[PDB]
Amino acid sequence: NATFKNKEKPQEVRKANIIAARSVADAIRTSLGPKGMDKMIKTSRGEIIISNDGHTILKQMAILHPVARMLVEVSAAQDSEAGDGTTSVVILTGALLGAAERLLNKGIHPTIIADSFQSAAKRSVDILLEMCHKVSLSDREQLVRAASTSLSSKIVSQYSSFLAPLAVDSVLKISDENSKNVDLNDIRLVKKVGGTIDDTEMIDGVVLTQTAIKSAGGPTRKEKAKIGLIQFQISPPKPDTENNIIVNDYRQMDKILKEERAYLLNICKKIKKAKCNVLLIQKSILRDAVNDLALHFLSKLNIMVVKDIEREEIEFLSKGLGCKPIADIELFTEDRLGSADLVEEIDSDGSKIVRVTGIRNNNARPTVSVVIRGANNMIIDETERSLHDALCVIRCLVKERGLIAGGGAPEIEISRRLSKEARSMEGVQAFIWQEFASALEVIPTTLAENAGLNSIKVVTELRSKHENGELNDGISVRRSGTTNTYEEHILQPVLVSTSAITLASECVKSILRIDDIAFSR
Amino acid sequence: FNNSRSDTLFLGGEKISGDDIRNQNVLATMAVANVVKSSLGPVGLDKMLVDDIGDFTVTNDGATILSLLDVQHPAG
Amino acid sequence: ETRTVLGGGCAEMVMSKAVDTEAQNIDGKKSLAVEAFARALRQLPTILADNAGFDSSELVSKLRSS
Amino acid sequence: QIFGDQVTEERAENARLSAFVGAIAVGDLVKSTLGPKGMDKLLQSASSNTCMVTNDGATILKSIPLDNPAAKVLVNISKVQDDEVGDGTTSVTVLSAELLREAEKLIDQSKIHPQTIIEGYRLASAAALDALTKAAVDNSHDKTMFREDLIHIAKTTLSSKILSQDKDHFAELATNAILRLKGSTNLEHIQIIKILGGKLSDSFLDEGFILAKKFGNNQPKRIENAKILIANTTLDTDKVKIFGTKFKVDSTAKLAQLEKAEREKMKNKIAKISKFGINTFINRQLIYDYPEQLFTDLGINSIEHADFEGVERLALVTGGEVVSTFDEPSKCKLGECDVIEEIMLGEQPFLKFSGCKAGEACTIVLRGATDQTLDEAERSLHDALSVLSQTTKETRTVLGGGCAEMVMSKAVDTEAQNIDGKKSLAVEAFARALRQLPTILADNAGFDSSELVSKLRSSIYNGISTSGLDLNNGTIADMRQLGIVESYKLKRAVVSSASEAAEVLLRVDNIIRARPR
Repeated sequence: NATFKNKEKPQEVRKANIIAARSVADAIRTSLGPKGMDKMIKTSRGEIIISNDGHTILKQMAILHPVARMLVEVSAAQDSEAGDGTTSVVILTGALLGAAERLLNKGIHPTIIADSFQSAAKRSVDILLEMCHKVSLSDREQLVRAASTSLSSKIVSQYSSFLAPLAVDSVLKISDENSKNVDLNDIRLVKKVGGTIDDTEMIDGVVLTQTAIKSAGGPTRKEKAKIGLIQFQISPPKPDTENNIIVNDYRQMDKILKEERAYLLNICKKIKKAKCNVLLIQKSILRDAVNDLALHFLSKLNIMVVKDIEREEIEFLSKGLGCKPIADIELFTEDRLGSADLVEEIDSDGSKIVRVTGIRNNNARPTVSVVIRGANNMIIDETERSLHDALCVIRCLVKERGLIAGGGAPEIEISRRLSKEARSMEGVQAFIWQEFASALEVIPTTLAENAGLNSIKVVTELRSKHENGELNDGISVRRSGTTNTYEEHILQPVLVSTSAITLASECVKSILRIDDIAFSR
Repeated sequence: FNNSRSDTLFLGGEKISGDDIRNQNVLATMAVANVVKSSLGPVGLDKMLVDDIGDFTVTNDGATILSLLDVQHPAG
Repeated sequence: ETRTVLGGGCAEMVMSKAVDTEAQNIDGKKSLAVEAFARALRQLPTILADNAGFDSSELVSKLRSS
Repeated sequence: QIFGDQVTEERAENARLSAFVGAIAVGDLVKSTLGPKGMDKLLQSASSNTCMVTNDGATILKSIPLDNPAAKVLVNISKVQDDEVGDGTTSVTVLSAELLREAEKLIDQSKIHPQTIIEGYRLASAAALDALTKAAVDNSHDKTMFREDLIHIAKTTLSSKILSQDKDHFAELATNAILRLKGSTNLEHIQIIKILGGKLSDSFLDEGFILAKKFGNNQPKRIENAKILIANTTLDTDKVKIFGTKFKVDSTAKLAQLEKAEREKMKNKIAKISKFGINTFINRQLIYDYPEQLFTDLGINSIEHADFEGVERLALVTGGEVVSTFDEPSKCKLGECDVIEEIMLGEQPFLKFSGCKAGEACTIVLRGATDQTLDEAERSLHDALSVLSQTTKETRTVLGGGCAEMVMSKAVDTEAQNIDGKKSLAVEAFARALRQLPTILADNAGFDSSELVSKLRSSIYNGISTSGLDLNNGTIADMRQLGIVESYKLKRAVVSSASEAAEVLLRVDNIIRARPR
């Protein structure tokens, strides 16, 4: 018969890209699971880094092949949406790339392969959603239990009892129950050296990262105070031409002080006219936030000053306080000021943190500013990472309610159901669905290999047990074998698995669509 | 001896994994152990360490030997 | 505007048929070039089918015959 | 390592590349020699003391050694042209090379097995041969002179044979048996009846078809308006081999009953015949009394022991067919015969068939004294008929100068439209291969091949055109007016041989390396 000539040879480039991507996927595969092998990479600066994080490993590998870099984007998307499983998505991408290579060896056009993989991924997502265990955000106890389960895998173990409710409350403050998509970036985590893990605060308002006026006369706190964001500095004018202060006798100090005080007094009067009692000034590398004379005059005005505030902190304050930044004193008005019940500095050794409470701003977002404390850098880093992971898990639950037992059980169940269903398919679709189902078994195989268990035995036992169960039977590290992972408290949000499958399918489609590369110089 | 020109996995540098890297790490640790074994026990024998300038020191202190022992390997 | 032609290679095949008809009522030297132009026009649906991942030759031959 | 002795199978890619390209390259050895204006080729020996220059394609092919096995196969297949015609080997080789090149181009465009290409080439060759037959002309005018020549040839051939008893009578019989056929002169169209009880000079001529071994036990001796269908069924002596079979019976009576039931099971097939509108039935094997009665109840005549040669000849004269099963009613091809008579010649039964549909056959009745005389007479008649058949093969000519070839190419192109898309490409490739011949002829003549080929194609396509290539003036002229014609037999043989050669190599996947000699 007669078919397409296929004069060109895009297959060479496609296969080279697939080989590179599969090599990267195989390199990242061995890190899956709690017992994943550690990877050591020497950076271009000579630093030696050992970590089991897929995203960090990919970043440090410095991938050069343009197609292989797609795995970095896949991991970034997984972190943004799921927050975990960067190794799982890479492993799935590698398995699907191998299946695509096998299909190509059978003479199937790349477009057919991509379309069939997209359809199979959609079917797998639907199947997994149908079998999920329903959850409800209104159950605070359930969210606390989920957060504790997620935190149990971190360094912090006994303080999870306090970390879990903190995360649950922080996520609920912005997600309510039917908010659908919720951005977890609205929760700000601040680390400070000192104290212990239990010394954490949620603060429904916003928390600053700097101390209050340390000089004499500083209020250090104010009740019924309006808060504004300042990007300029309270300093005397500095003409672009030559200018400086020269003093040869103390008699000139009177004139210099009078001039500087007059200018700073004009600035402070403009500030006061707006009735602003808390000055949040953005950090600058050119000049100090407020001059000493200006600080004294503000103290006479009972105006609290907080300086050295980072740009990110200013943006978070604007999002949470509902106020707007002031480019210059000329634009300083009252309409751009907040109103907090009490802004004060917590005078304690090692924290000295200023916090804002009682914003009572309807136009402002319900932001959360969590305070993280710890005697050592390791304590604060681990606490922040565990809290971030818990917040991400709860956010994933909010976006798509449901929990799926881990250990590869959902992958095996999806593979079995897809294998059963493909018998009704016809043409290349049936073969591609069968290949997709076979590739889906990569995750449990990798988990078994990393756990030191016999892959064949583990997969056979899982399939045999799935004759009665659907998702509760999976690989458990604690039992070192196939057991009821649901009873073992090993569950992940449905969103994580669905996003992993979708990202793997999209990455496979993108890779298969590449047929040539050219330089643009 | 060493793996190179893999023609695949185009990264910023070379990659060694599996039995090869495991054996390399084990051999490096064994070399360190062979260097430091002679100092074990009060009846053991000392060793001489030479810097890159031309000076040297003799001591039987295991901690000092390990601190001054230059091992160019992550296992070291 | 608002003027269109049948898609899916139908316009290309109609143009190819017209060119082939022209190729008959012309001398050989220009007839060969006319046939070449018709082939070039027919190549477009072949590439379209190729990009769609189907049997390009079968579809092109069937469309031309129809 | 496989095989040995420098004879090993080559890689599939390289094997196919050799099979096609090397075979095509054989044409290049003789392509320049095509036509009367072909070029000369120099063949140099190792010693250089026996080098010679020749323009004969056969000599070039047979003298130049061919190391590639594909070239050997192509030359061996094309050798049939020398025995069949003895000329035109260059044309056969060129056409085969062009067909192979077109098939290679198609494969490069499909990368699929050439079985579909083989089928398309078969269809295109059949269409081209039909067109060539339609375009042929007859130069057998004055058929009376041809008849006289046939009589003289028959008399010459009958000398020194047993038929010399009546030389004129047997010459007339032989001449008539060829002339009155008005078609194929093969011996299958001529039947010989060998009976005793007379002299060879008493031989009678019967234009009808006569068979022996009359049929039927209760069947009528005359059949009119017969609808004839032939089948191969075992209606007599069912269960031929039963020795050693264990029968769960109490006596032979139950075994006989089982055999009777098995015979009755054929009643369904017997009845299915009546649904075709058939009133005459012919069976290769004998028919038992029970099936005969079943046919009688249906009003169908039962003819027995038709064997194979009898079946073939009866179907050919009546235009029928032979089948083994009746899958569906009303789906079959039926022959016709106006009258069938039961006759006995020489105390031997015979069946006479008259009024056969478009029947083209003759029968000669021989009355001999012994077996030797009848056998010698039959052999002499066969030899005389074979010699006389030469007149029906000559005088058949087609327009030369590529006119017939261009008409065949146009017919193939027409066939390329009334066919599935997966074979239109193959049909067009065959048409291009056919068209390649006039291009090479023009090139060898030193003229602009493209212009002449395009003009000839346009002229032939534009209706009743008899124009062709003028290799003397380098233009297009009317072949019929100039009297430029070429033998129909030569063109038909060349095209058939080229098609067969292309088919032989197309079906080959891999070729084993030839052993150097």
